[PDB]
Amino acid sequence: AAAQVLSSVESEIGRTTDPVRMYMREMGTVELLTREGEIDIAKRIEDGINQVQCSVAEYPEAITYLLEQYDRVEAEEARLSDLITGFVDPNAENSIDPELAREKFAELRAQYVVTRDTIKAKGRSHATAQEEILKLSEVFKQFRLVPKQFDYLVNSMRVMMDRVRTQERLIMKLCVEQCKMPKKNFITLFTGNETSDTWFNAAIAMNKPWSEKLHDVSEEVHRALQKLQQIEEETGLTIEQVKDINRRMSIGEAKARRAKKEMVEANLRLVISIAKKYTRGLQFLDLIQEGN
Amino acid sequence: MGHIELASPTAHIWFLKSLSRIGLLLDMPLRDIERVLYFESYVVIEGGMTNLERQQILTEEQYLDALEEFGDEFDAKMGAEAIQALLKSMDLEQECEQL
Amino acid sequence: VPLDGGRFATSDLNDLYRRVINRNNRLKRLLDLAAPDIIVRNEKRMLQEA
Amino acid sequence: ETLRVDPTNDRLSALVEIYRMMRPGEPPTREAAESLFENLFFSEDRYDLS
Repeated sequence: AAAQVLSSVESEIGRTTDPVRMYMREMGTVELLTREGEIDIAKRIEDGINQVQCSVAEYPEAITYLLEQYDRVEAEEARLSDLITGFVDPNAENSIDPELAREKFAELRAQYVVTRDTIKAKGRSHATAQEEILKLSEVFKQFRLVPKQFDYLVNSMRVMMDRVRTQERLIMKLCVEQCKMPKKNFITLFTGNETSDTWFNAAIAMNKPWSEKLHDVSEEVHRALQKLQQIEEETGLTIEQVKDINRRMSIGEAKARRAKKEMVEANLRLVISIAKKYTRGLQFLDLIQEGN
Repeated sequence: MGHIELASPTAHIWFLKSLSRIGLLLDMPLRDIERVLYFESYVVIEGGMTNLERQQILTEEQYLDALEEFGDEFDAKMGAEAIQALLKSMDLEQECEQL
Repeated sequence: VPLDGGRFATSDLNDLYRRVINRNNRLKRLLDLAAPDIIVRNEKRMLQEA
Repeated sequence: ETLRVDPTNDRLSALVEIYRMMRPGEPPTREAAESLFENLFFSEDRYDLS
């Protein structure tokens, strides 16, 4: 409980105006980890990292976005651009060679072509279709890409999630807030069909005098529906799947941020110790920020 | 002439140390404002419940207590942003007719 | 302005403006770096001090 | 009367008050206070009367 004396010192400070001493007091609350904490934090970071890998693996177009760039640079008789470094580069537990890239892409094309028909069979929830999609995900997981392309890969997921969530919020922004749509039945009816106007006209079938005046807003409440359906068609993914992916990737990245935040301040003492030897060219406190 | 856009709002020094011109305007002690500017104590810009009140200084522990007790119902923060929000929330004519 | 002996001399206002702009762009980088809030508070404090 | 005004009751309290006087704001410890007190007037390098 090192924070209890914080109240007994701050309420009894001399109100020192020196930034350095108050900053080093602020960073003095935390302790130093050794021989168990650092490995724990590394594991807590890597589990989040592979959770993000799983989140981006379930995206059906992720494999296509990985493969189409290398396919484009294949017809160039070689891949001289830096994106060849951003190839699959499988993890093992050096320059990219054709005997590696093409060998890894053979099973990628195989899964790309064999995971299409199985989904159509016995619906999306087909057991063999789901296990084949998971097999494609696993064969995607055997890679190790570069952070550069991975950044835009996750940014595409972020922007598509933002677009779909804004479209979903627009339903409330247009009618629920104005016409007072009761969310108690709204949430139940929305998750039922989400593809047609079954619940939309089921609301009209009920008494619902507020909903009876929906024709004037039909061409502005159904455009959101059309946008949602178009997004689902171009993505090939249902609302529940993408929502689950976003929900788990958010907590994974939050855990990763928490772990790295827990780890950073455990070496602020190292930073300030190493900053002392470099002073007086610029300052003492700016060097602290650069070290951080 | 030229200008530099400051990422975070910052406080003018003449209207802070000269005796206060913002201490009277906010009717707050100078020490409390100095503590707020140094990122040491929270300030409640507005509180929905009657437990808290506007312009009440806050230490971190009871600030976390308020967070767990209320959360988004009350509004409190630090820095020169807090002072700027305080100046924003003030209505001059009501104080003019009241005092 | 240059001096006759090949040196230079300038007002300390230049030093103050350099310091403020340097830590201003440093805070600009730190804001989108999503660093822990302690370092952001420290950078804001030093921006105010500058 | 000086004893009457004195709030300290032992060496640790006196050293704590001395540390608070010399280095305001910085929390004192069990070892820093007497070290600073010794270096104030009892270290050859940091004090001299000739």
